[PDB]
Amino acid sequence: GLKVTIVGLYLAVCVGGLLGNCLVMYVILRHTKMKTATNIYIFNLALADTLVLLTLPFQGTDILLGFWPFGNALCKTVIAIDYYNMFTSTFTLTAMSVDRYVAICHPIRALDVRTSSKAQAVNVAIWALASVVGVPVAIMGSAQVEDEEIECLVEIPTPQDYWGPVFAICIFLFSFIVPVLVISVCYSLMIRRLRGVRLLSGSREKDRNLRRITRLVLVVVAVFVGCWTPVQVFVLAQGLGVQPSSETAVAILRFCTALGYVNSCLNPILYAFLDENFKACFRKF
Amino acid sequence: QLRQEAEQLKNQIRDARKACADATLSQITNNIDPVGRIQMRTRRTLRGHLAKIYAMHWGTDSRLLVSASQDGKLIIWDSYTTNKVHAIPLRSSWVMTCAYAPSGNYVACGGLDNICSIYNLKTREGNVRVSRELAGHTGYLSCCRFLDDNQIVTSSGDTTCALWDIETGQQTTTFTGHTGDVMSLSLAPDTRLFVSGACDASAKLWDVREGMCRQTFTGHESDINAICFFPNGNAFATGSDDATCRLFDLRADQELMTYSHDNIICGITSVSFSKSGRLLLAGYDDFNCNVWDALKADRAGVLAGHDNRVSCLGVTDDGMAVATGSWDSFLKIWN
Amino acid sequence: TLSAEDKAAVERSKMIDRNLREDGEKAAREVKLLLLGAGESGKSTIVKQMKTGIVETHFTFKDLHFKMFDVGAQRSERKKWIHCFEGVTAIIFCVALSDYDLVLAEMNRMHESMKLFDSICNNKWFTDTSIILFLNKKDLFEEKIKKSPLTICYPEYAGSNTYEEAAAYIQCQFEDLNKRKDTKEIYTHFTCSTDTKNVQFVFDAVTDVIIKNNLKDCGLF
Amino acid sequence: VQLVESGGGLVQPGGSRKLSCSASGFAFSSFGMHWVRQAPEKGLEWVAYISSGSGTIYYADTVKGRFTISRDDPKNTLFLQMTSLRSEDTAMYYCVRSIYYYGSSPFDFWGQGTTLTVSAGSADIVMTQATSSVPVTPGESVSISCRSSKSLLHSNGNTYLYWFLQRPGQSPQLLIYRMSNLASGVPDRFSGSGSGTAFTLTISRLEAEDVGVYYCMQHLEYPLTFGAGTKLEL
Amino acid sequence: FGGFTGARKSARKL
Amino acid sequence: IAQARKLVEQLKMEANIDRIKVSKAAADLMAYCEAHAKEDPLLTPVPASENPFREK
Repeated sequence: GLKVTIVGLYLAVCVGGLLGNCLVMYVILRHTKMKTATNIYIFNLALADTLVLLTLPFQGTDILLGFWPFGNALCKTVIAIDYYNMFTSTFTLTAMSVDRYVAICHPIRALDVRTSSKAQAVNVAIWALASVVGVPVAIMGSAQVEDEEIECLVEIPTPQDYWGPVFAICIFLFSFIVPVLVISVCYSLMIRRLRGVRLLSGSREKDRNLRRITRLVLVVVAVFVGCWTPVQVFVLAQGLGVQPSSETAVAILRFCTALGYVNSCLNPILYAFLDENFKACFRKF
Repeated sequence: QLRQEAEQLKNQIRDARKACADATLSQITNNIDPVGRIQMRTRRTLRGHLAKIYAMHWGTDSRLLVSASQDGKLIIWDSYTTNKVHAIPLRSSWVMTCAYAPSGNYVACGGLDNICSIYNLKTREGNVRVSRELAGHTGYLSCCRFLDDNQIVTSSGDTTCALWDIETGQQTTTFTGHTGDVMSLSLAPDTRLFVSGACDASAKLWDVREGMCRQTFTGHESDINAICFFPNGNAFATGSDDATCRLFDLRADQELMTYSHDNIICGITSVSFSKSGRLLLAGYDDFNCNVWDALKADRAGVLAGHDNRVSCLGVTDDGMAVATGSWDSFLKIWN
Repeated sequence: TLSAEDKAAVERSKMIDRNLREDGEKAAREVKLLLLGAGESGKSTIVKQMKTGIVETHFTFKDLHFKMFDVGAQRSERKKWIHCFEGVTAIIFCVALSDYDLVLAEMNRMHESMKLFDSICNNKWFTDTSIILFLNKKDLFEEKIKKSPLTICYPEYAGSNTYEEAAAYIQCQFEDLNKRKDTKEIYTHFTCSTDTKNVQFVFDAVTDVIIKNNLKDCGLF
Repeated sequence: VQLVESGGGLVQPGGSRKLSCSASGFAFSSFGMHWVRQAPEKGLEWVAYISSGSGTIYYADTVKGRFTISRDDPKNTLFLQMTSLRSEDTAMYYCVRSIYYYGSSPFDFWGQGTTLTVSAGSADIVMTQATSSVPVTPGESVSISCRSSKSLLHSNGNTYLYWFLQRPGQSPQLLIYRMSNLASGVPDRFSGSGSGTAFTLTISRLEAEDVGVYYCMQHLEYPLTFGAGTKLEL
Repeated sequence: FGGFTGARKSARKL
Repeated sequence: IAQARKLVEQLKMEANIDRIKVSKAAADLMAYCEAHAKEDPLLTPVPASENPFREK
């Protein structure tokens, strides 16, 4: 029962992530009653994660039934919502890293730049940029039933051998290369700037707190890069025209897909729960 | 000899006050049935302040109210429609009091700048214009109260109180008997006399017309932050930093009852009465306002739901509702 | 269910709310610092170098607005107004250095300033507020310490009569009074005839407080 | 408090003209503004209104679309642009300042008014005055009644009825707003009263200056329909 | 992401 | 010196004032509270029709 184990893992990850995301969304929306930029970014991330986790109940049924009985419209809706919300999550995390870098490295101009309305406008821009990529892929994607088996997949325009690798390389570069580089450079400069500050390096206990902060940043970057590296590698390999001839490769694709969704469900624990302000709200009630 | 004469006179006044304390109000009010526990529910929440609230006062029509904050703003609200009627920008942000006219034409505000600024709310131009700025005090103003349109009694940190007229701008009367900074004022309903509380653990009963002190109450262990007249006008209640309220009489010239509880150690920031005088609402430093009853002196309710120190409260002139302002930048209405 | 006048009142209230929001956004971006210190210390001299009821001085340095509040005039009880100033970037604290042997009827003026420093530093309202200590006079102290020993001011003092040792010793005595070293750092500077140096040092300390405030706002620290 | 109207002149039909209102001596930024027209042989008719900040703009049904109103807050000037003029648009135009909030008195100040001469609603409340003229003598009280085709008594308790006096060759003046409160600058002689549709203004101890046309107005719904006007006489 | 690749199709053909 | 004399004079004026007994003022306070008890909306919860502060 390999497929049964994969579907059960999908259900467990989906239920846990949905529970955490709904708690974070509801508490930030009403319970906290505080208007700050960071809350808006965390709320946007949690909403994107919830929309991502909506996709999994249909994929599990697809794997169990061995075909797609939902239809063409639902196939397009699933593909659009999944790729769109993934891109939205990635860019939202990149925006949070850039926001923290601007806040810490340049404190004089941080004041006016950081505002709830401005952060909301940046988020709206992120969603619009996600829509620009989202819509053609949603158009191309469809369900095909050549020999009594219905499969929900994206259609590569003719010729496949040329358009397909370019498409895969562009998705790989935008999804992976630019955010990882921006996050790593900004966080490294931020850690060096925090070391530069005389307040953090004043005493051994403050130095220990700085160690905690640097280790937390390194853990977040390591978890993100490690979780999303295999999915991007396998998708780039499928893009290059490599064709799996064994069931085991499909099983690796499934497990790595679930490993990719582990970071998406993990994200509220990584960001919201560790955040001191949210902890302060949690202690009160 | 003069100090000895003061001691013997103080002993004489002490004995004469003990000679009239045969009965107590605690045992007289044993026979009355206990009032049901007052469970109030917030009917409105006013938003738009960003800094902390320092004072509030109700209008005479029980509909307009004023609030002051450290963003430089004095804001006049309509309570029924939960909107803003006026927003007045202050020259000095460090405002510690506000008062509303009985006619509703003027507002006053005092602060750390030792100046009482008066603003006219009904101008032909349609903009709020400062009418008169009074700067005759050497200390920060703690409170101000409108006797009428043309007369205003003020209280200041230079151990004196002053009665001013607004047409001329000169202090008409000066009240100097306190040894510590004077913290609060309260007017009688008929405007005949007023009381003042100060930092010397004493409260004084003055007289408006002659301009001399009438009575002196020395019963507290700490400074007095809040004072309010009883609606009849022949008693008043206090509030101090040692977590107790005390009820004094203008007739018996001494304490009547003590409002204290063992599990309270915090400071009392504001005091106000109900229209009938049956209830006594006291704002504490424990982030909640406790409602006691005047006669029995047991707790009759709690008003929670603030995120910082409650600094002011007030009951409307008809008693329909009560507003509470606090250091959380909000202003709530309970009924 | 709403009349035309009521709708116009709601529109007016929305306009007032928008103006208040803009005023709050403008107000948030300005740095406000309280100026404490004894009377004869020379706070006015520091004010004139950087440039009845409450004295407010505002200046702009490196595109950052500073408002300085002077509470020296009021001789009333200091506790009653020590809570409105709870939100503040830093506390400038100016101490005269040349009055070690001067006696004003308290035996020593230095004790009259250490008392104020202890009263302000060990306060609930300023648990995490930083303190920027300025020794106002250096050359006059050097002339005095040459002309007169410091053994009168302090019962037990080291052999070294040098100006640097006395300066360091006084600085250590003032820094010692802080009973919570970790939460608040006290910055000690030596006042000079160059305005730019003093304003730069205040700017650097304010920048460090802004860094701490940003760290608190983000939640990383 | 001054309002000066300009930009009015005799024109041939089909011309386009701009009216300019210059407010001085008061805070024009926070005041909503009206344009009201008066025919030579008919009563005053409301044309248009713009709120403070240009959030909400309202127009009369007949002149809707063709007339456009704009306000310039830094220069304190009100512009009305009129196009496709016809024979009916030959009236005396008033620029009117009104501020709306609780306890305010709107229509307190009325402009001088300019003149335009051309060389040629079912839901509206039909406000009806039963009398066109009342001949009286100075000294004795007089009552003049106004009637409405819809109940003006709103749920909140206010009865939106405004009383105006227009002496001949003068601007209209507010007497009583919301048919209860006497307006400022008006003697205590005048008094509004009435129930529901019924409305009675009473003028005890009439004096020589009281001569003029009286207009009742409703404010319950946005197409403000005025009254015919009771020309009081001596 | 990567679920709707068509890898299962390629596996079925080969 | 002079301040002490003024303090002694203030004590004499305070002593001159007559003070009614506590029990009669207590009776007056209880009677005043009883008389206006019905009028008080806070003490006894008003019906929501009279109460002008509702869900608006």
